[PDB]
Amino acid sequence: AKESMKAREVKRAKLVAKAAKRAALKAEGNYEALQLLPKNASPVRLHNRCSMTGRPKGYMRQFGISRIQFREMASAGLIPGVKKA
Amino acid sequence: RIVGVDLPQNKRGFIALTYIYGIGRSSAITILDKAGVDRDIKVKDWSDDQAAAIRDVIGAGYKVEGDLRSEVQLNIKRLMDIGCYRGIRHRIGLPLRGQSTKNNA
Amino acid sequence: WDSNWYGGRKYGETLLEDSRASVSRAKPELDAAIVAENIARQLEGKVKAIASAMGAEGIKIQVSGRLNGAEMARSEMFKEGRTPDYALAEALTKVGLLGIKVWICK
Amino acid sequence: SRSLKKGPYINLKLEKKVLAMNESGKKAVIKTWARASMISPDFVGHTIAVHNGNKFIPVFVTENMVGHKLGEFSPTRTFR
Amino acid sequence: DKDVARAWLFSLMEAGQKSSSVQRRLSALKSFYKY
Amino acid sequence: RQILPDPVYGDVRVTKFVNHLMYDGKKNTAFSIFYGALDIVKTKHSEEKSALEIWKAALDNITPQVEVKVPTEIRPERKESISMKNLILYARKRGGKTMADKLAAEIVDAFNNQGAAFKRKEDMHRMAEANRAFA
Amino acid sequence: QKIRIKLKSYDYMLVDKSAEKIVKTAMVSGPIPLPTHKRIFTVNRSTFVNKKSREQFELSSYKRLIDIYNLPSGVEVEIK
Amino acid sequence: DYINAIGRRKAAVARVYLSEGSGKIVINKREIEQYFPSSILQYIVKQPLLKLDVAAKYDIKINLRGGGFKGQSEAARLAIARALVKINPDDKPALRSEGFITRDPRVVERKKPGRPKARKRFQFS
RNA sequence: GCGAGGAACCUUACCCGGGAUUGAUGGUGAAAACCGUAGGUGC
RNA sequence: CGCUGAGGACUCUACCGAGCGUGAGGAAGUGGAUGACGUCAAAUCAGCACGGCCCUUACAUCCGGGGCGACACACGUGUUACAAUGGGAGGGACAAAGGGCAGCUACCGGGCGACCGGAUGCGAAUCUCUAAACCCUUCCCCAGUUCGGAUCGGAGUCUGCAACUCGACUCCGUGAAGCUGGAUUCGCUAGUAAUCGCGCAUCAGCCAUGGCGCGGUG
Ligand SMILES: [K+]
Repeated sequence: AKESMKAREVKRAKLVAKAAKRAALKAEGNYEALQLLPKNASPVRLHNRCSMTGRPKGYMRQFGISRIQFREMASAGLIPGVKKA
Repeated sequence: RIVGVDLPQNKRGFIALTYIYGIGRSSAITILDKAGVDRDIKVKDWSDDQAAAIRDVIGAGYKVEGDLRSEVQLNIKRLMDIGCYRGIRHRIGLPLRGQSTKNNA
Repeated sequence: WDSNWYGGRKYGETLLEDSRASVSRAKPELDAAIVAENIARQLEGKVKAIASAMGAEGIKIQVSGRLNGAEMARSEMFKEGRTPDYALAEALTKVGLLGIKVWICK
Repeated sequence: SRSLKKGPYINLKLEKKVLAMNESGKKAVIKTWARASMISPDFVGHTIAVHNGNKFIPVFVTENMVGHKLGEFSPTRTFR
Repeated sequence: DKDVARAWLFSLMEAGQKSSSVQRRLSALKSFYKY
Repeated sequence: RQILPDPVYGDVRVTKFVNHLMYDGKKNTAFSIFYGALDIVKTKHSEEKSALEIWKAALDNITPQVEVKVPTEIRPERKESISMKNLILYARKRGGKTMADKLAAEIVDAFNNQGAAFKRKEDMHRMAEANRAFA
Repeated sequence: QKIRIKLKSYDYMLVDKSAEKIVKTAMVSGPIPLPTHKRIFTVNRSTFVNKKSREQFELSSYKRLIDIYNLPSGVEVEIK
Repeated sequence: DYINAIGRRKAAVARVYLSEGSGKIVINKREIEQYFPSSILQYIVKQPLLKLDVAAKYDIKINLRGGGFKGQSEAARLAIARALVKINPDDKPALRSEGFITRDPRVVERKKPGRPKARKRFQFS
């Protein structure tokens, strides 16, 4: 939780999307120029969180949720195709 | 005998050259190949010409023995006296290559 | 499954979108979910549905702790029928959360 | 180490301050948080107060420090 | 506490004098394990 | 479980001995050790006999008879297993250059009726005869 | 001028029914069943520290191929 | 003519084509002595022929896939035994007396969660 | 070798400081930011 | 190549061990999942909810730099070793599962190498990523060694704005403790133990010797 963390993640994603200049500088050498960009604009500050609880650990890229949330929906039959073994 | 070092007289070249301070297995193989001596020849079986070739390859490159010892001591002294993090770690006797203590020496 | 769409290797965004009254992509008695929600609403407004279900073959209704405002937590079985649809409901009373689990075997 | 194709990593603002001081000819103390900045030959002779977390450890840059990061002379942990 | 004593000897008492009541219990266990 | 005949001699005792000899599942290594040992055995005691016959005679010599559980008789399968295990164990304990050489030396000693395995068997026999009353 | 149809889904009965419907709906080769792609997910049973106890879930993808010479939800078609 | 047979053992599969001839056993377009440079492996492959005295009377072409050398040799032995049984049904008792025709179903057990291996457990303490 | 199945920054809750509320070009600056042209991973 | 067209392999449908025992003839159960009612005021308010209580000039909020990585030491869990059933050098052979779009990369050129630069195919039963133990020849001949590879010095390659605290990998050099370990203690009962390699999750990179799987020898 801690909604400030989700707001931080959204702000970082917006700043990263707002990209082309960084790609051009990386294609060139221009590391002195890359030093001038804001640190939050770099893609390494993006951390994957659960899309509904914001849990920063146990992520699953295929479904975009944590292991606990995935288990809850898999037991509840909300994720199509997924079934208990 | 070779650089002021007496080698094991009954060992092959590519192993007996590692007994010099500053030469390992890789350097021994490279030195023998560059000098043109077969690496599977015992030290006692080296010709005078082959020994001269090995010595001349050891010279002009491959800082060994007292020169390497003095260089390493100078590097350590400079690192300690510069007062850097690694310098104080070496002065106090703790790991300085990122290793974590409290569990191992 | 309550969701029906092919989403291989790209489930995330669609799952988030899908997540974002007697309610059960290209007979309230024998319904478990309606029974549980009705019991929960009655508990908010201040279990013996077992007789209402029993042409049900069997019906089990478990109700969790913080019962009747008591300090301690107690769970009760309320078994009936010949139990060998599962629903879960939560009631927000004045002293916390009450869990109502309904099994119905027809 | 850092790849030679990218060159050395030196904080541009800190370097600009150092060359401004060099051009002026005055002496002072430059307060910085750039612990990861490499020390260049233009840094020799100045005093740089490097942050370590709760204070600014002053470093007098000598020629033997060139090529070392500024954070190697400002330890962050206290032990006794 | 828990004596090593090869096989375990564990006990636990809850009071203001636990360090002595536990010792009483463990003395009982040790006597019963003597023979 | 099934036991494959030995590739060279067509015997199950040989395969069982190699199974006792094997480390970490390296049966090819164990087979090479056994065949080598037989080779030094036949090159050393070259005796109006064979190479496998000496090994069989050594196993029979160092086999025990009764075992104190009070003394009691031993099943044939356990007798064979303990004989093979004792031969291999004392061959490993004794000194030598290679395992094949150590095994060949121990086989020759067991045939010639002296060795650590024979000493162990004689000690077991003495400890068995010590308790004849409770039997 | 043949037509290639690739059908993917997560329910084998659904794939078979869709393929049969497409075939019934004047020269079509038999439905070739491509190898099924299975994924296994291992998750912790407990929300807190219990590492040994784990649960296993499965997700399967079934593929059929139709060669034509001369849709329920959950099925993806690659008509070409 | 040709007699077809198949043997299986662990992850190994052997498809054997048997025909009249003398002695050519060819594995994956290679000679037997070059594909299996081990006396034990050659004996394992050519076991049923030596048991039924049918050696020096056939040519065998083998296609092996999967597994290791021992699994492949056992699969080839099973396939040759089945082909011999197909060719002559009166040798089935003789091959059964040695077990060359029994399919061994032993396979690698799946690793279980919470354990380092299939059966080995962690050090409890 | 447990939550943690990925702590350089982020994650991050902890500490020290710099800010801000009580919910287009320039200058300065470490950045946040500045000057001109409900929420709480608190019990 | 045209074809195969079902001998394998793929998926989907129907089946097959029937007994006071033995028995012949025939291919001939195991592992996992599921845990009725009880017990531990067992664990989780830091996955998520939620009663009560407590914070508003601060226990709320943005940022940079530190820390979570410190070490007198103790305990637990592991990885390497202490070598001859072994360590190097050269050559020959056999897997299965799984992954791949800024990703895997055919094929060329540069570098001892990590890698770099052109270029090709593949969202993939189509194109790519996948062996080692093993076998053959040869050396070392019982040594702190051609065992061991910790620590430290130098030079680099990548990722990332940034590798000092605190990254991975590569190439030189240095080359420690360690000679099979007491009381005590743990696991397992067949394709199992032991041993060998391969792949995946998270992931820019990776402290991955951890976790989850696969096959080889046995
Ligand atoms: K990250």
